[PDB]
Amino acid sequence: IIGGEFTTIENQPWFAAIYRRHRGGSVTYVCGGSLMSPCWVISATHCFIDYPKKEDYIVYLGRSRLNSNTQGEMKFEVENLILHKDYSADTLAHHNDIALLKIRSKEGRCAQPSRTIQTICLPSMYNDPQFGTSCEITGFGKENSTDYLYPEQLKMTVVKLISHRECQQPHYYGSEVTTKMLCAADPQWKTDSCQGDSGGPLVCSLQGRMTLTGIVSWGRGCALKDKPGVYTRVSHFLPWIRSHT
Ligand SMILES: CC[C@H]1CNCc2ccc(NC(=O)c3ccc4cc(C(=N)N)ccc4c3)cc21
Repeated sequence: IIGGEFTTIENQPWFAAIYRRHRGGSVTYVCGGSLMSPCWVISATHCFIDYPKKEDYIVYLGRSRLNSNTQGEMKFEVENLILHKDYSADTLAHHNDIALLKIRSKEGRCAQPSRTIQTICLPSMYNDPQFGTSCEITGFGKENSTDYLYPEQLKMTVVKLISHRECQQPHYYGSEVTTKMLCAADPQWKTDSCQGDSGGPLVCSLQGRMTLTGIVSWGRGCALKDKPGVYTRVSHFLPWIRSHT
């Protein structure tokens, strides 16, 4: 997250920190995720397509810092990694960038809700928020494009949804952004999500209910002028989410 403010997991109870074990034992942060139900986390397929082995992944909930055990957290492994079978990736845009991870603790249990571990509701058929609505994002991604390290503390920011016809204009993304995607950004272009935040939640207050409207997918640079962040439109994939869970 570029700009924005630091925060703690108690503010983002459904955020999931997804790590991966390397050869030798070293472990590095990969992508973010959102808790759908006690046993399920939804993220982005491009975060796993290169190393499709469910065994190498570690998932944390109620964890507020990159390298510190936060009072109340729960460590998990992945019982099942399901990737969207029709996924692909062009020069900038990503398609059907959605994934499901069925989690399980060493004792064989799913997540146990607490003050710092909660689920977020999915959207309903054809009912997305109008353009211009403010929504928030959270992640452990770069604070600046030039950094090579990720911020030690969790961060979040607020951006505004952008209409599809506006996101398809020449100086934006043209025909590269389809109807299955949503754009969002900062009007002054000072804050935005960035590499390291992929797979994370785009939550919107819709009709009085916090709703997982998007999943961080792609974008040209970070916080660049006329270059919004692009997110997977969850509402479109409801049938897929239902059938695979
Ligand atoms: C080596 C990394 C790699 C693995 N193979 C597929 C793949 C594929 C992709 C990404 N994602 C990004 O690197 C990335 C970069 C910039 C971003 C900018 C925004 C934004 N402007 N809000 C949103 C998401 C981003 C993701 C990473 C990787």
